[PDB]
Amino acid sequence: ADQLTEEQIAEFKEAFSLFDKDGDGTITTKELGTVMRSLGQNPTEAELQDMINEVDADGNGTIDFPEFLTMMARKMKDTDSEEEIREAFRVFDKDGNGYISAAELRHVMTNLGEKLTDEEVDEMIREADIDGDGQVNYEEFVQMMTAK
Amino acid sequence: KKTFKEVANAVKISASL
Repeated sequence: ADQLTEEQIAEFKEAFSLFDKDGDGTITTKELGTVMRSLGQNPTEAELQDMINEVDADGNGTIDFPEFLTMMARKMKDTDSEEEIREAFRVFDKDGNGYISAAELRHVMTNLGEKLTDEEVDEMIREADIDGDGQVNYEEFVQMMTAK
Repeated sequence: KKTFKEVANAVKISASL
């Protein structure tokens, strides 16, 4: 049996809220670069359309809600997320102090069309803020990413 | 993945492609 309430849908929507400006159920191949441009790394025009082909639901570059995360959910353990534990630390760390604040984080995601501000989101850091610096430490990565 | 854990993991999946 499978059940998804407002708790499992918000974490499933949290990923769709970035690649979709209004959340119509389908995202453009151009939004990926909008998230990658936020990740700091973003590929060329055709190199980004190749990311939707990994699942090829419509083979047009557009993808639905249950179709994008499916081929991407099996690719988390189909590689090595340990080498990745340091990457999210290398990406998020703007000043390289060991803690990344949410104040800059959502202003960062805001270039996509967020309904949340870089400031008001900081109420969220409290979920991964184990060091209490109002930012995320190196200790929260292994807890949230390794222990899902 | 719940609120800020999923937003962090989404960054991990967008780079492993």
